[PDB]
Amino acid sequence: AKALIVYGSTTGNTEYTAETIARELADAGYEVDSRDAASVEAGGLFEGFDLVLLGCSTWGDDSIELQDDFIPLFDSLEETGAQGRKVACFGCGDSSYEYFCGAVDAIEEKLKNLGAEIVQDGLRIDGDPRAARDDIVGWAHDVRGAI
Ligand SMILES: Cc1cc2nc3c(=O)[nH]c(=O)nc-3n(C[C@H](O)[C@H](O)[C@H](O)COP(=O)(O)O)c2cc1C
Repeated sequence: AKALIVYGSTTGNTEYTAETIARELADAGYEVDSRDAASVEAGGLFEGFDLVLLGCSTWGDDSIELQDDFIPLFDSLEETGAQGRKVACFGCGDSSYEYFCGAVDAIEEKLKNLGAEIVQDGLRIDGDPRAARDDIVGWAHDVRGAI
């Protein structure tokens, strides 16, 4: 299986998150292509991949904004090829906020309307992903046992 991981990380939390998952997938024998949203190019980005993992942090106070590097991809997700594609989402936030990880909820909803298959509900990290380390290892394990 070949997987694409694309992440949008401001203070590298979600970045750290993306690495933990990749290691997980690689150890399992997956081929893993990992890309920072900052440089990705949206059209057919998902083509030739058996699994597409998408990560993004939640920002904003009383509004939900998506991590900055991510926006442009988010805007161009219909150019992707997400139709019939096997996807899962992840991201870091803080529960103290009104829309916890609301950026996760978004990417999900969008994926869903484009026609992707949502293999697993989103990993929503509250806090330092470094302290949720095990939760991550496990979600990755659960995503794989769902393809
Ligand atoms: C000013 C700003 C506003 C934030 N807004 C949101 C919020 O609306 N929802 C949420 O769950 N997290 C909120 N968070 C927290 C970030 O998502 C969080 O600090 C996260 O770990 C950043 O991850 P990243 O480094 O990958 O970009 C906010 C953090 C700050 C500093």
